[PDB]
Amino acid sequence: LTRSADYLLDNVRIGNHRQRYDKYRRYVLLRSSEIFTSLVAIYAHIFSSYWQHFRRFTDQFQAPTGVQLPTFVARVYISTWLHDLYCSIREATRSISPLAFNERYSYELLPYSTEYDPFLAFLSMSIKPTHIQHTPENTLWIPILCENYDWDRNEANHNPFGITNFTLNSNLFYGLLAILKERKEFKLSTLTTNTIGRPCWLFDWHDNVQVCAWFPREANFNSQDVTAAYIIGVACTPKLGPSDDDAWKYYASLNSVPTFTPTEPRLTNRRSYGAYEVRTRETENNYFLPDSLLNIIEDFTVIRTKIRDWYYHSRVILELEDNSRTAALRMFII
Amino acid sequence: LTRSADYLLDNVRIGNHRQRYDKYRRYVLLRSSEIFTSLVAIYAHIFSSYWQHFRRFTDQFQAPTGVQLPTFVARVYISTWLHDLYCSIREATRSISPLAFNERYSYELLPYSTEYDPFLAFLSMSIKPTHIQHTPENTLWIPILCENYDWDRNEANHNPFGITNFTLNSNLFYGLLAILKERKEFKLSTLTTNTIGRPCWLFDWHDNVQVCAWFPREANFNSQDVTAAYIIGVACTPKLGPSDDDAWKYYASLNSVPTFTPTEPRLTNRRSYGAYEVRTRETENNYFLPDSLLNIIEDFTVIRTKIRDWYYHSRVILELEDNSRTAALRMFII
Amino acid sequence: LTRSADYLLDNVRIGNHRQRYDKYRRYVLLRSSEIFTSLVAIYAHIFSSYWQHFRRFTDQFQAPTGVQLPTFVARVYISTWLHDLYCSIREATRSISPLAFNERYSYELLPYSTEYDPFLAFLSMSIKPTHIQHTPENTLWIPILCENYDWDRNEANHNPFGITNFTLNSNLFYGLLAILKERKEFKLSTLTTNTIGRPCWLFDWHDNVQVCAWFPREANFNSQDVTAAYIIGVACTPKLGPSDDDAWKYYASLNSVPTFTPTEPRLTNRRSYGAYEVRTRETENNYFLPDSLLNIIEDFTVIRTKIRDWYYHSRVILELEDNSRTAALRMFII
Amino acid sequence: DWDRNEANHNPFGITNFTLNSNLFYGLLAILKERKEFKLSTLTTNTIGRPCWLFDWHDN
Amino acid sequence: EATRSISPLAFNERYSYELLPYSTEYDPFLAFLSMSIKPTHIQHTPENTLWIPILCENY
Repeated sequence: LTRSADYLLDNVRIGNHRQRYDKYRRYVLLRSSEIFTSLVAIYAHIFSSYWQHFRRFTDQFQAPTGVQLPTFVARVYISTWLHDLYCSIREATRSISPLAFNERYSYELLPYSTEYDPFLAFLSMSIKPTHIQHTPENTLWIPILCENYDWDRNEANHNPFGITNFTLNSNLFYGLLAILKERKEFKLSTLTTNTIGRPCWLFDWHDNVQVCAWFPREANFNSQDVTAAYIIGVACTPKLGPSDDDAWKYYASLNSVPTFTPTEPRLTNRRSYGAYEVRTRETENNYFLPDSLLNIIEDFTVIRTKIRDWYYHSRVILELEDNSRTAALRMFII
Repeated sequence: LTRSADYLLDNVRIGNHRQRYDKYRRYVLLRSSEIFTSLVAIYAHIFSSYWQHFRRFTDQFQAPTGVQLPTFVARVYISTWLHDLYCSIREATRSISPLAFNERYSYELLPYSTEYDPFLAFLSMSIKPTHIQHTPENTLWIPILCENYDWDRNEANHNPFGITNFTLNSNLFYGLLAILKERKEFKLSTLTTNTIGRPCWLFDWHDNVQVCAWFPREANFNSQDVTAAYIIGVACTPKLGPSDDDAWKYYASLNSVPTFTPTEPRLTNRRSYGAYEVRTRETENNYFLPDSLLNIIEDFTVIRTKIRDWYYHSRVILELEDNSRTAALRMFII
Repeated sequence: LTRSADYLLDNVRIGNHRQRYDKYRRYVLLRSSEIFTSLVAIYAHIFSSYWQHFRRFTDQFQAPTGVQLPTFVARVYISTWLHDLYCSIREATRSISPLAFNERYSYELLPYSTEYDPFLAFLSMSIKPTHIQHTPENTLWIPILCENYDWDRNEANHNPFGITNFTLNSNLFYGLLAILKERKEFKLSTLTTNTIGRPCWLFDWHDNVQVCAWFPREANFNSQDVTAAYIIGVACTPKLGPSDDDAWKYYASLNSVPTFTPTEPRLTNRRSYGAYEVRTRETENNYFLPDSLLNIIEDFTVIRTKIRDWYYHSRVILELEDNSRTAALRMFII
Repeated sequence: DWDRNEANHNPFGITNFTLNSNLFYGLLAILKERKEFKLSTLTTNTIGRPCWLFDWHDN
Repeated sequence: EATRSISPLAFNERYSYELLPYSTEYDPFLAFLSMSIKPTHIQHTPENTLWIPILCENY
């Protein structure tokens, strides 16, 4: 049947057409406030179990209000790492997708370090513009640290993102790096200069520990990424996976039944399925009606439309007509 | 710049798309009445210069009213050749374009001869479904002998086309073939079994000897086809070439100026040109008006639209957007 | 059938006749201001991607208005390239078609630069007296930047063509050329001194993305010209392809039905076809009747004529007489 | 008396002077393809010959 | 002709009018100033300059 397929490919009848190019850019806004908190919390623990090695250097600095010195040192460390992560993503988007550079990462920062611990170096390597394959849309997800930044040059006042306890301190940072360098307990890693990251930061986090992948495991991730997502015990992005929405139910007041994972009945039927599924419910407290529906009630002293957007991986048949069908059949059965 | 082109071809941005397949079928109605007359006239001349060899065999038959015996013999010869040409085209369209077989050539005839003179054999080889390349539409022209046929089995009454002096005669034909076979003056040729013809029959014939090709000479014809069209001193098909139509001019009565090949002025400008051009004029004697225009005159006691159909060889750019432009430029200048 | 062909060719009976010579010169006016804006917009982004090398160089200049500085740099760059493109077309017309040199390109200018980025050095090579083969007219198209050229010697106010934001700045241009030369990310190629261009600037740009080639792909273009047409994301010339239009429809009030892709009922049947077709519809909402129907209705309170210009690739038969037909048949079948 | 529109172009004062690029280039193609007509390229020399300087007298 | 290969802008603004020279031979000194009075280049001054000699403003 390959002769018939070549006939249908020379005359351009069948194909592999797509409306969207291969590494289609998508901005996704990072948390950077939950990540910061959890990273500070998990690094203060590693700092306090080795505090004899940092106690004499950090006696010159003072923690702001009631912060313990390990927590303050971890805050400075993580704030500097985030500062440099901005620059990592900026220099990664300059090369690939130069338009996201121009419209999201035009402002230039200089990085404070080229050397962090192995895990922060891994996260620097991973939170670049990740490439996701075999989903309906071949995509390049680009992390956005903030929609607006509020730059300024004062180092002790710089808070380029909306993080509460973001603290930059050069003396502390470089003394701390020197300590980590000379202590044989602690490892350090040079930040790589790759341009495509890993999907460690892209999983969907639900109410339980129900963290789930909306992309295939083959060609995307390899469970070192699941480990990197595990160490950051919070969601890194909003929920990006598909869902099979039901129809809205209406109630007069707050008299709705509780949500049943025992599967209270959904109005419509099911259309799309996954190997793993999470069922949620979205309540809306103050919804009056569509204003056209209000007009209808007033005229009462019904027609209903809905736009469906089907999305696919490609378009396989481009031009169909019975002459080509008959030819491609004849060249197979005669 | 080939890297940028491969980038624009993997992401399907540029291409070679066409809405019509490669050997697109087109029925064109043959004359078959002018061809018959001119072929009879040019074969009666070759028969009368060798009449000593046909005089004793043809004394048993009688020409109908006032026809000379060479003309009658040529009529029988050409009528049988046309009968067999029907079958040639039918068996050619069976294989390629089996749908034109089903809808134009379903009726089965049996051919009388597999052997004609070299020129009628050449014409049998040439008036099959010709393939024309490098015109805007890659086409397969299929000759139609008649729109309706009026079959019947009586051999002496069979006139499967609308030809006046179409005469079938088996005894005459086979004696004549035997004579042509044993006379060393006359050659005979076995009809080939090809399926694609030659464009000998497809040229456009104008008022003068202005016979002109609406297709390139390279890959189409080679001046043996011009010779075969020359020997048939009439048009084989209607005029199939393109023309740059002007706007209509209006006159009250027949007071129009004569047509000037000295180029009386045309209303609109020119859009399309050829290396050869023939200018004609189309008079229409009884044209009242569009009925909407008559309604407008009555309402008088203006808006004008026109559908333009642009036709091309292919579609070269399929999906354009500035991200791909910038990428394909960056990968050439950086 | 070659002896008869040779005999008909020794006499001027048949041949390959055309009314236009081989590279028939046709002037075609470039857009020159849509191209300008498209190129400025595509190059401002490239410059902004590496703006850390132009932010100090451009501190000496001031942008005319709210136009950003990368757009200013790109505008000066593209204006200089257009200025030099005039000169490159001028030197190409000197070796090919000296008549175009005498009528359209007599004014002498030396180019600002002989080095440009690989893309503008590619369009410099392409936008030239290009040659199109295997279309009805064998044409050499000559690009025209402007009809009247409005020259000037003071290069601050110099705007030869009628481009809006055209700006010549030798200080800016030569500083920018030094920057592009010393930088390792920017590459510069010298302009090639060829005479014949490429069809990268002649495709027809239609409604949505429908860019379509009105000429064969064989011997004309090779998908690198489609890439150059792609990076210039606009039309370079007006519509030059064939069109099969029908009669005019008339309307009293603006009740004109919108041009439906459902294929609004065309009046006349189609004559010429292509592999790819685009259907449009032009309007004239105040058209006055052509002074003849006005006469007719005035003496009321019609004869129609039309000039057709049938264009062809060649004329194949030059002189048709019965004696040569019979001689060509006789040397074939005897 | 120069001119750029080569239809009305008559630089010198010749009476029946006519420039036609269509005619000229078609005729050049004819003379080139025909085997009886020969065409030579113009030589780029500087000094000419006296073929145009003799004195033409009565008979 | 020197401004044509170096700084075509000086050719466009100041040296567009075409003249052919009377001579290509002069005594060794005027053939030296011919070689010298040209678009000269000066280095290691605050401005790296190409000076273009102008015989007259309006010609």
